[PDB]
Amino acid sequence: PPQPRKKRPEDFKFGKILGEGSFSTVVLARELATSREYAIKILEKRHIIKENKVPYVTRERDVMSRLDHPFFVKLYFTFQDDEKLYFGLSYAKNGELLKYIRKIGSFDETCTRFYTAEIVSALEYLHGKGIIHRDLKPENILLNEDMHIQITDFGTAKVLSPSFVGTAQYVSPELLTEKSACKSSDLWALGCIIYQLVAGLPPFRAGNEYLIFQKIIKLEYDFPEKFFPKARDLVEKLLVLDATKRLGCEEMEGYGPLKAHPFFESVTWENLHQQTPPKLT
Ligand SMILES: COc1ccc2nc(-c3ccn[nH]3)[nH]c2c1
Repeated sequence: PPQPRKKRPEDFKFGKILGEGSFSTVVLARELATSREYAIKILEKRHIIKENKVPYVTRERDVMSRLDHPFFVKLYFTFQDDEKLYFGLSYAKNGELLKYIRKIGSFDETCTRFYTAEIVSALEYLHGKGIIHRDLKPENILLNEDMHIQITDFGTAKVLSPSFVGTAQYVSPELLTEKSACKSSDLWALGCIIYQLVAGLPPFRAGNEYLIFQKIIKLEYDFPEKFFPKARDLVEKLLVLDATKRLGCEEMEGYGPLKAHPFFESVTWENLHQQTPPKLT
């Protein structure tokens, strides 16, 4: 089937910078012919080559192409000039989730349940496709116009066949003990995010990267008294040192028992994207 002739930088009115990575920068752009707002990720080839990140960029482009679900940022086009790589991404109008965490303090039982369910529904999909995020954090979970999640940053994503260490606060213990990640890394990360939604802060916190890692392996963290009981139980079934005993993994019989947890008693999994998100306090 004949696809539209490659896009060019000149087809856009580039605007404000939205994000700044080490290898990339994300710019808000408006397609002139169509009036559309894309989040264009700009990567400089020389730097990618120099810093030996070609397989990283390849993987990213390949993984985003494989994704087709409403809780994920979509890839529309890719084009390149003499010095840069451009990725045409979906523009989440309301930005990062961390913005809403920091802005309202911490989430109520209804909000924590709805966004947790959206993240679970998203991971069930991603894992269904045998893809692992490897760096799931509130900085990577964005909010669209509708206030529904849109997961991004697939640079570090890994496609399983039959390495990289993410953000310190969300690193699972096994990553510090064998340098090996699986579906269970993403479930440990989810355990942190939930703790972060209820208590307004990540679970493991310390003066530097070393003390954080020390806390993670020792499993040194504690629930504030003002924490929902049902959410507390869920967080304890996820922040488990034994990677094979995390609620949601294949050893634990997958996503069935996770979605089945009392903290999601009222959640209707089958149509979250169609549901009207609760008002953020
Ligand atoms: C509230 O303003 C913002 C701030 C940062 C943003 N980053 C994206 C984005 C990245 C990839 N897709 N969308 N949209 C944003 C909106």
